Amino acid sequence: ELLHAPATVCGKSTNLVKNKCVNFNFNGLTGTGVLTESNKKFLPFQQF
Amino acid sequence: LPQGFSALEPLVDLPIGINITRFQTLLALHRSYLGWTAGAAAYYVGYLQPRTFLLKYNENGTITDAVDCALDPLSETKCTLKSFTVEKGIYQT
Repeated sequence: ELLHAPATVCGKSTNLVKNKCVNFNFNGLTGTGVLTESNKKFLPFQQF
Repeated sequence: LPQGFSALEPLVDLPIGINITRFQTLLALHRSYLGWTAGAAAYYVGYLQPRTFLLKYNENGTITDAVDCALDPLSETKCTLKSFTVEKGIYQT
């Protein structure tokens, strides 16, 4: 169908490393840095 | 209506492409089979408008207070200063 409504039909996920300077792609957010485990607490509807 | 402050959380989202103009509140009632009886509904209706708000966050990420930037001069002074407490003086708003 011609795209007049929001698209819904379409459809990888390489491994995970930590503690080193790496490029990351978290659901479309692209950037570089160091990944370490935290102690902050998120409410169970927040992504970042 | 209560005398406290509670925040609303996003429950559900839906992809819908239709146009929407009216709504009708469905109602069902006890069948005593004497059959629907009398009604005592106590639902309220309000509407939204574009406004500017200032919100407060605690260390756990939840909302504790808010101020409407156009209610009275003091609210607009707080909105311009970007704070919740003020001292004596004259300010330009």
